[PDB]
Amino acid sequence: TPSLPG
Amino acid sequence: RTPSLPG
Amino acid sequence: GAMGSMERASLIQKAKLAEQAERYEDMAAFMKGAVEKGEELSCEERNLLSVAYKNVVGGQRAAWRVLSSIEQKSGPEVREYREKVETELQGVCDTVLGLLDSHLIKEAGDAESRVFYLKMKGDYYRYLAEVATGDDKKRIIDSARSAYQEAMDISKKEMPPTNPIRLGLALNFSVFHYEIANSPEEAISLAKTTFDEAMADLHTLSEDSYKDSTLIMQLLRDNLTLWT
Amino acid sequence: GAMGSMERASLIQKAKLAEQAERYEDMAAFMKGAVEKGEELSCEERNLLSVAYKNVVGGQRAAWRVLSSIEQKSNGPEVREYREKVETELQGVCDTVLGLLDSHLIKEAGDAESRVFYLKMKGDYYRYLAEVATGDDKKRIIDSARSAYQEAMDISKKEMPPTNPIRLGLALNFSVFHYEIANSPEEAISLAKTTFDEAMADLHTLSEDSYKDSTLIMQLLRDNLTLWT
Ligand SMILES: *N1CCC[C@@H]1[C@H](c1ccccc1)c1cccc(OC)c1
Ligand SMILES: *N1CCC[C@@H]1[C@H](c1ccccc1)c1cccc(OC)c1
Ligand SMILES: [Cl-]
Ligand SMILES: [Cl-]
Ligand code: NA
Ligand code: NA
Ligand code: NA
Ligand code: NA
Ligand code: NA
Repeated sequence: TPSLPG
Repeated sequence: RTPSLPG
Repeated sequence: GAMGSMERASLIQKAKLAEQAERYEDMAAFMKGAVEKGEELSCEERNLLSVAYKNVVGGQRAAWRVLSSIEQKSGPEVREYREKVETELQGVCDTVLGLLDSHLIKEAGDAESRVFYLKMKGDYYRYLAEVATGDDKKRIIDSARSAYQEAMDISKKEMPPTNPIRLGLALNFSVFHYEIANSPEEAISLAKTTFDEAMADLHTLSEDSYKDSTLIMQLLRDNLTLWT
Repeated sequence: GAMGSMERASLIQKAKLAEQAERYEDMAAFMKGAVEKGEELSCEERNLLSVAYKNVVGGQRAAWRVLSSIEQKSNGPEVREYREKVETELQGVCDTVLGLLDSHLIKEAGDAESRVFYLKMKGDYYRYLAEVATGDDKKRIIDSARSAYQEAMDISKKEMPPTNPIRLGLALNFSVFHYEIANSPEEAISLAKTTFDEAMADLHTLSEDSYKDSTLIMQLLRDNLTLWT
């Protein structure tokens, strides 16, 4: 699952 | 610059 | 520290040059030196610190995942090299966590910055947990949860539910629950509650703020769809 | 050194893993350790060595160009200091490669393929030093690059066919040297043209796969010719 991109 | 061999 | 003899303002200037040159290890080293001067960071400086280390650790994580995939498909060489990258990644995470504990979190002068740093602490323990095993992994997971939970407590008291830092914290904490702590119920509950409480206030926001908040709400939604 | 206790074959295996992970500094360090075992490199291993250091120095060169441009536009000490830091690291990598070539890899003995490959590489790494050098020191570095390229050219013309990809890549880089470093664009253009034309005439001797290998480098020569003329 992806996390915050920045 | 002019490109050189890419490898 | 190798940066101890350089002026703080020079370190910040060189961090920005390193970013322009895509020299992220240099950028991180310059920002570490700036943090170690002992003064608080501005919002811009906080972001420089986060960008620098995210780029460094992100490259290490990607390499670790490549090697781990080769290792699982499979002499000792793949394991050895995976362990080498793993040790370097752990070193970078330990460095970041050390800056946060000594003493960014305790010196943060406002709620936004304290939440920013406690979220970062949760994130870097989370990156450690991705590669940890056994009892060490269990301790790391508890450390990540405690940092994220303290950030949550502050954000609920001090920030509006649409605030992008609060939303991004909830996003990353919910990822922690699902991917690390094997707690999908907690991940879903957190993402859902965050989504609904932000939605209630979208009508009060400016155009730019509405875009900021719905962007992160959509990241929460993407994860809810995967998890449901 | 840190690789002295590792088996040669394990170093090569780990270089290949480092390449898959895009960890080019590690890849270069593993290949350096393999070279230091004192055995000749195979064709595949020569290419691993070259790819590894090309990517390391390539990142440094790109960063140096960014910082040099900022420094030139600005003309405190910070920009110069940081450009100098990157420059020194770049020079250190070039010195490492040149040291491996001179201490371990360049030999009077040798098959033409390897001798040309390593002499071309020596020319290339002196050329990278020349990109950041100034004044009289630049002149000596330029002549070192020229001498290495010229020796590689002489061997390649005697011992290799005009379509050989190593020979073609050497001519491409030597012509870039003439154009970009040595202030000799007419020589650059003449070399690219004769090299292209002499390869064209011999393509009929090649298999489908060798034809693709040779024509891809010929296409690079033509791209530079059309840029320059
Ligand atoms: N993520 C956490 C702090 C840095 C980075 C944020 C961010 C970027 C993109 C989406 C979400 C957060 C950030 C990076 C670069 C610059 C800024 O402000 C200019 C913010
Ligand atoms: N360039 C000089 C030696 C390594 C590399 C070459 C190459 C790649 C792409 C275009 C031209 C040359 C190379 C790398 C990896 C494998 C091979 O097989 C010949 C060649
Ligand atoms: Cl290793
Ligand atoms: Cl510097
Ligand atoms: Na000072
Ligand atoms: Na093996
Ligand atoms: Na040994
Ligand atoms: Na021959
Ligand atoms: Na043209």
